[PDB]
Amino acid sequence: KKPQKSKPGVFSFLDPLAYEIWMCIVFAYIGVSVVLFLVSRFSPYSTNEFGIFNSLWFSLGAFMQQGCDISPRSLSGRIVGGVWWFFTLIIISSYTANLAAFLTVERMVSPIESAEDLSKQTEIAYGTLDSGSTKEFFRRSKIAVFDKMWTYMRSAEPSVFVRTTAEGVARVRKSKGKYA
Amino acid sequence: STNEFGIFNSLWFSLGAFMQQGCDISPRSLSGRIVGGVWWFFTLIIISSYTANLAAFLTVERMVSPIESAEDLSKQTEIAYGTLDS
Amino acid sequence: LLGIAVSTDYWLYLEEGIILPQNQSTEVKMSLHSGLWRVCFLAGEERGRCFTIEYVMESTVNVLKMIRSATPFPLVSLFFMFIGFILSNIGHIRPHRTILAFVSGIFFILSGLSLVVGLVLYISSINDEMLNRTKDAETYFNYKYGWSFAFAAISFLLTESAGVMSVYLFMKRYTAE
Amino acid sequence: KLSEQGVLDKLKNKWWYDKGECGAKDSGSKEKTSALSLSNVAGVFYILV
Ligand SMILES: O=c1[nH]c2cc(C(F)(F)F)c(N3CCOCC3)cc2n(CP(=O)(O)O)c1=O
Repeated sequence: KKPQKSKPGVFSFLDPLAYEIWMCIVFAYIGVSVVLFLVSRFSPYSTNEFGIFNSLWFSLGAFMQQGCDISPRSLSGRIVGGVWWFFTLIIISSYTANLAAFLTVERMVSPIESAEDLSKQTEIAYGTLDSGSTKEFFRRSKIAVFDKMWTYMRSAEPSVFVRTTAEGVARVRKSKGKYA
Repeated sequence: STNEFGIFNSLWFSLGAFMQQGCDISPRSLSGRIVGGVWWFFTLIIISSYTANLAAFLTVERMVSPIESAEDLSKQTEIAYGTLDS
Repeated sequence: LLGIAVSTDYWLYLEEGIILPQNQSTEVKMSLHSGLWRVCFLAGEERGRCFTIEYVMESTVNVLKMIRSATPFPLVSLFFMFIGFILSNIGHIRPHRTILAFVSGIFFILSGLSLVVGLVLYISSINDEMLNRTKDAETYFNYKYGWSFAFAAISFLLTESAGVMSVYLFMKRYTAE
Repeated sequence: KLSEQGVLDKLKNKWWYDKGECGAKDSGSKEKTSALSLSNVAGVFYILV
């Protein structure tokens, strides 16, 4: 069956950025908040406004583009606040620009492209017509790939084999891409 | 009176305005509000120019398609093709 | 409002038809309205015949299975309001022991949140079933909601509002005590 | 007779592929994806550190 537009996954909103980027954002989030708590502690400049619970809230507000109530008042704190603002400006701009690429240009890919891919998967069933030279080819084949395909098609429940050509085409159109 | 805009505050106000992350304090004098407001119009155009031009790069790069048939060679003329002489 | 909605079956209106080219005219082939358990054909076999979803007979079947799939969450919401309704009235009978209004407020808020994830899962399960079908130049497919869907949305707003007002009745009574 | 017993197919697989220097090169042609990676945005992390 021709590849078409499919059901989107529940977590498809995080598709424009790769999974190694999303884990590095979390790891950099914790790293800045630990640094901002430590340097504010032993270097005071009165009340310790930036605690470990406050520093997590400050860095969470800067990433989510919202404002925060408290601001750093020391030179070493404001450098940490300055660079982390520049980090979030690039990443949010990169997320917006990549979605504009996806929604404009639609490219669809087929799952399989060769017979050796069908042998190495169990998601999609495949079968032939019951009487003819096509089934007889896979029966007496000593090729290692074709011998693997015959062991699957023989011991398969329900039966992959069909009666006629038109019945075989009808199963392709109605199995939603699960039959070849 | 009782003004607070020193040079360490003025560099910190201009850094927060460009990154669109807010500020702790705002100018209260009219000449202070003029110099603040024009810098707000500067940072609005530059950030919107960066996001739009980056979307121009990734879209054109996505539209680049390889050759997969002789028909695609026929209509397209940045790649030259030839055969053996005899 | 929810009890009328769950009992009745006017939730989804589906129409399928084939056009007539070069004449600017459309002719339907089938029409029906469906609910969570009962389907009655408005123009199926041009007859008012009614089958349950379990009594099957394409894509119209696959839509009907997803409506049956999204069943439990409105039933959970009605169960939590009924507990919240009982504790609200017995708190009105006995003004002492002021904890009855506050607990009843929680059952109202958990009712509406259960109703939202009911509607979100319902609308998502409908939308993707229009998506998988193969497009044709001569075929048009349409969909439309019903008045039972409107009553469930109104049932959300009043339940959330009564859950808010029950907290104020808790605080004003506890201050007076 | 040699065509129907696959002996011609057996000889073709051995001389073209089994004496091939580009070992299992067909597997590398499969992978293709389009998203931002660490290589595109690496310099932003270097400014952060
Ligand atoms: O000589 C033969 N020539 C054949 C030619 C065709 C066609 F392609 F239609 F021309 C077909 N079909 C293939 C698809 O299903 C419908 C019929 C079967 C043929 N068979 C039977 P085989 O034993 O299965 O090869 C022959 O024997």
